[PDB]
Amino acid sequence: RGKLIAVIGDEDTVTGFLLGGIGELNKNRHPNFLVVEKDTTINEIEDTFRQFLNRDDIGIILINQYIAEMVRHALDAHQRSIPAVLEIPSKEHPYDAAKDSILRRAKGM
Amino acid sequence: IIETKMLMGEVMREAAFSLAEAKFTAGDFSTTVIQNVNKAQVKIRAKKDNVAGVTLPVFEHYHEGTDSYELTGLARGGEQLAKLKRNYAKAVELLVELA
Amino acid sequence: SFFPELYFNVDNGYLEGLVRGLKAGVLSQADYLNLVQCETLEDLKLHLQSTDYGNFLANEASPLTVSVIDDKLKEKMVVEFRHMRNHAYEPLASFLDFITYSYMIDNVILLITGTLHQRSIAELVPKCHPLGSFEQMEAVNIAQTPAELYNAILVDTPLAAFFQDCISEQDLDEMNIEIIRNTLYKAYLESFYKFCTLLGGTTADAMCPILEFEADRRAFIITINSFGTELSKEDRAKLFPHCGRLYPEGLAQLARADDYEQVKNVADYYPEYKLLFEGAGSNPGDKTLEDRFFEHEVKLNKLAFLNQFHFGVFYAFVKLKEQECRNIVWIAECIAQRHRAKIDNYIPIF
Amino acid sequence: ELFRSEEMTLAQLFLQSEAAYCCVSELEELGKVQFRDLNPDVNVFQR
Repeated sequence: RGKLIAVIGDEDTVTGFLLGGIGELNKNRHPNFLVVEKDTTINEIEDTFRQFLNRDDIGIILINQYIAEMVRHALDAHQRSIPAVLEIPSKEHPYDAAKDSILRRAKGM
Repeated sequence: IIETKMLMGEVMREAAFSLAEAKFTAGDFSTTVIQNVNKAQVKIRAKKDNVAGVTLPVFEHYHEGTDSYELTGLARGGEQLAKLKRNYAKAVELLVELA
Repeated sequence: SFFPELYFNVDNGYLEGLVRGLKAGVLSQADYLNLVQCETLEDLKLHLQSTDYGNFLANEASPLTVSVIDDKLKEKMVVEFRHMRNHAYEPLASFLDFITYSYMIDNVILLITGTLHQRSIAELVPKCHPLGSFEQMEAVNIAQTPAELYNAILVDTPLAAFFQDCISEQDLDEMNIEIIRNTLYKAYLESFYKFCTLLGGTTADAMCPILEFEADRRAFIITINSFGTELSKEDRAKLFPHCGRLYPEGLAQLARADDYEQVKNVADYYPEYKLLFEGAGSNPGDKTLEDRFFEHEVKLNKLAFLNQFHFGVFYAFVKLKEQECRNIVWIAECIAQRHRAKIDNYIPIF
Repeated sequence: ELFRSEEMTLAQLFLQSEAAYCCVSELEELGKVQFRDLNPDVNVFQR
C-alpha cells in the first residue's frame, strides 16, 4: 500500500540503489527502475519516465542530472508535487544547483 | 533544500566511490544486483504536515525487512558490499528527506 | 621428481616462452605511478599507450568512460587467453579450460537466475563473461524452462561434473543462487586441485600453493560474511573447499566459529594467514582483509614465475593480468571521481 | 671505408623556427643526420 522509490540512472547508480533496497516486481512483474545504457534513447527514457509518473504508487523518483537535462521538457511539464522528483549527481556528470526543475520556483536563491 | 542538495553532493559521491571500491573486490556484481530484485526492502509511507491551514505532504522512511541481497558477496565481496549497502541506505535516508 | 625438464618444451615450450613474454608486459610499479599521476581518463589512455597496452583504446570514442576502459581490458585479456588456448595441446588445454571454468560458473549462475525470473537466455548471453562463453546451443532457446536448462547444462557443458553435487533440477529453484555458486566453486576448486596434483611435478609444486590459498581465503571470507545472515553453520561448512591447509580441524573450527574474533583465533594457528589477519585492520583508512588476501595472492602468482617447466605460469599470468586490469579500472575510477586520496589502494605487481 | 666504422661526432644546431622546417627537410634529403629525442620527459603522443 505504501509507495515505492524509482530510479533512472547509470547502471552503477541503479545497482547502488537496489543494494539500498528500492526495487520490486509488482503483481504484473513491472520493475520500478531503469539503467540508462547507450543503447537506450531519449524517447525510451521519456516513455519509461511517463510510465513512472503515471503509476500511482511510485512516490519518489530519482534521476541523474544529465538524464534530467536530456528529458528536461517532461520534468518541467510535471507540475504536481506528490511524485517527488529529485535530480542527483553522477560520476559521469557533476551536480549543479542551477537548472533544477524544483528550483525553478525560486528566485531568492 | 539548498543545504540538503549540498550535503547530497557529498553523500552521493561517497556512495558512488563505495560502489567503485566494491567493484574492486566483488567484481561485476551489478548484473546480479539488478536481476535479483524480488521485493523491495524499503518502502515509503505518506504523512501529513500542517502549515497555517495548508496541509503539506511528506514521506516516511520505512523498512520491510525482506532482504534479498544477503550472501551477495559471500565469497569475495563481503565487507565492501556491506559497506556499500550501508552507504546507499544512508543516501536513501538523505533523499527521502529531500523528497 | 617427474623430470619435466626433458619433455615439457616438446609441446608447451613455445607457449611457456609466449606467456612469459606476455607477463613481461604487465605494468610495473613505475608504470603504476605514472598512471596514478594522471588527471583525466584521456591522459590515462595517453600514458597507458606507452606501455604494452599500446593503442587498444585509440579506436573507441573520445569521451572515455571507466566502463569502456574496463571492457577493453577484458577484451584484450580474453583475446590473449583465447590465442594461448587455441595454440595449446591436450594437458595444457585442460589446464586452460579449468581456468575458464571459474567464469563459466558465474555465467551459469547468471543463466539460471535469469531463467527462474523468466528472462530470455539469449538476452542474458551478452552479460556473461567472455572467457566462459557457452558456445553450445543445447543451453540456448531453452524457452525459459529451468528443467530444460539443467538438462542442457548436464548434457552439453563441462559443469555436468560439478552439478552432481546437487541432487536434481528442483535444487535450482530450491537453493539460493549464492549457495549454488559456492557449492559449484567448491567442487570446481577440488577438481582443479586434483587435476594439478595428478599432473604432478613442477606444475603441482607451483600451483597447489595457489589453490590452497584460494581455499583458505574462501573459507575465511565465507565465514566472515555469513555471520549476520540466515546461512546456518551446517550449510556454511559445506562451502569450504577441502584443498586448503585448514582441512584438519581448521575448517571445523571455522564452521563452529560465531564471530570475527573466533575467525582470527582460528587463523592464528597458521602464521602466513596470521600476518594477513593482523594487517587487516578493517577500520577506515587502512588495508582490509580482502586487500591483504589480494596482496598475498599476487605474491603467490609472482612466485609462480620462479619455476620454469610448469603450467602454473598460465594461471598466474591470467590472475595477475586480472589484477592489473582491476588496478587500472580503479585508477580510472579515482581519476573520474576525483578521489585521489585512495588512489594508492591498487595492489602493485612486479 | 669498410675497414672500421666512420669517425662519429655529436653536434647541436640552433635554427630559427621559421626556417627550421626547411632546414630539416634539406637534412632529410641529405640523409647523413640522425636526430635524437631531446624531450623524453613528455611522451610522443603529447609533444
